[PDB]
Amino acid sequence: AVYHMTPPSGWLCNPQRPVTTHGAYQLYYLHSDQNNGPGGWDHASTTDGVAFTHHGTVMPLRPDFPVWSGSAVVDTANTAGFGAGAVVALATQPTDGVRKYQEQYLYWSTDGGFTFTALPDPVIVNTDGRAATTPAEIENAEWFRDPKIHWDTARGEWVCVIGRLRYAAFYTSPNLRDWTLRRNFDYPNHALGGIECPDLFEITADDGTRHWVLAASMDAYGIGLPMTYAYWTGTWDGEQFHADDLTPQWLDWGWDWYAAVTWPSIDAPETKRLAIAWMNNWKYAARDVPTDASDGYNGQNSIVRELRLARQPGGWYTLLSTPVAALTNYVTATTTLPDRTVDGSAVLPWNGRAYEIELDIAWDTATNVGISVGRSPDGTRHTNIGKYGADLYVDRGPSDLAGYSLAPYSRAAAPIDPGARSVHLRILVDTQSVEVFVNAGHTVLSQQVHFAEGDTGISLYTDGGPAHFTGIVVREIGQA
Ligand SMILES: OC[C@H]1O[C@@](CO)(OC[C@H]2O[C@](O)(CO)[C@@H](O)[C@@H]2O)[C@@H](O)[C@@H]1O
Ligand SMILES: OC[C@H]1O[C@@](CO)(OC[C@H]2O[C@](O)(CO)[C@@H](O)[C@@H]2O)[C@@H](O)[C@@H]1O
Repeated sequence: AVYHMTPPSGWLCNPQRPVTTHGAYQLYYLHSDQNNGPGGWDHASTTDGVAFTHHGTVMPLRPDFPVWSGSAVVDTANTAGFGAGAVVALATQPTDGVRKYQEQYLYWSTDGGFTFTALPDPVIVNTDGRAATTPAEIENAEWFRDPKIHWDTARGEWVCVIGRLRYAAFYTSPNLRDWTLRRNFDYPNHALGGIECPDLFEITADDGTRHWVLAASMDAYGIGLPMTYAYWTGTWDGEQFHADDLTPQWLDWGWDWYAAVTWPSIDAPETKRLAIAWMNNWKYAARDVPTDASDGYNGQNSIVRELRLARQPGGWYTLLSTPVAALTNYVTATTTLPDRTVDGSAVLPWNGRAYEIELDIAWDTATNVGISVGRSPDGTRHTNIGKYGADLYVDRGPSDLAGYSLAPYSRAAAPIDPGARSVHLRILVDTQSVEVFVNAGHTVLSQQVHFAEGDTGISLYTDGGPAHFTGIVVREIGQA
């Protein structure tokens, strides 16, 4: 991967929300030496959100005692008692290796998050676990993970959300150590997802109003929805979360954008947040990928995106995504191709493996318009990005790789006004991925695609009528 974060070696999994220390963002992520094997927390720094510097393991796997997801905060006021500016983290671990005992362990660092010391006693015990007996109770006790910590400025205390089976739990605390149980957050459509890696934060919209957001990784495949990240805007009063609407909004419509996390940007912490996700899906994550045999590592994170909250008519709010601004500094060549009308198919005179392509498509009678990336000259391999019906689709089907096939999860789609007769597309292509930012970024589709060495072409296509392809610009992205 040219511009996507990958581990030096081993298995990459869930990223942990970054903390800001030493002028950079400190990213943590689950790492294991074996694919989908037991592991812990590794460390990587980044100052711009594009290039990362790996520092190795910081919260190691212990004998039959792995480290799962959680989060970390900079105890600036020294409320935890480990010192002013101490980086305090909570992480779920299966006590005694017992899954039904998975609970929250605290770790703290005095050097900005580079080395952590462990507090032996869990700060939030899995009481249900020890009482669980029925097959229903133990299943519940086996889903009490991923603590996301947030400082509630209004009440002056810490609030923490934990993912449970088809619901989320809340706890408050004045010192990150002693937690008081609050009311749960329930939602109607359980066919959505069971809440893993929940997110909790406050953000200011373009109209100046403050809002809370509760989100989480879901699995809504069964009902035709994504298996990525969904959020509910609302408010937290210190005892329970009030969603403005119980039907959540999605942040990505692609196949691979799981365990996503968000963090405040250094330059505008209240209005602009950064986000990054693990580009993988559990439907097939536990397996060997091309990079394993060629480089000994498995997994990459998505590009870092910027998030902002925009007011909508009717008084509701939605998030908007766009590639991290600094990516522009890694552009090594900018190629513009003349506008053109195509009726059927046409191959662009450009080839590459890591780049960003922007273009507009306007049509009338055409029922299908689109662009194909990673096109092999033998004409057999390619990934299709286009508009059909009410779908803005990304079909990685013709890019399936022998022995690493992603079937049947080939065609991802985001909703788009079927009445639209034009659309703007910003597409990021890298050696093992495709990320499509549609229009103004309200809808994004992220997916891993196993491109071959010769999958470097690009072609345009329409079905049922001509389409005008304009503003075509291709930006080659480099290592630095
Ligand atoms: O079975 C889960 C279901 O039960 C409710 C209450 O009706 O809460 C269960 C849950 O609340 C705790 O006390 C705290 O999170 C847990 O210990 C207990 O399992 C629902 O909210 C939930 O959907
Ligand atoms: O290569 C372009 C050509 O392929 C067709 C069908 O053979 O469409 C491909 C493309 O459209 C969808 O079916 C829309 O849902 C995608 O899933 C699929 O990738 C032609 O329409 C097009 O001209």
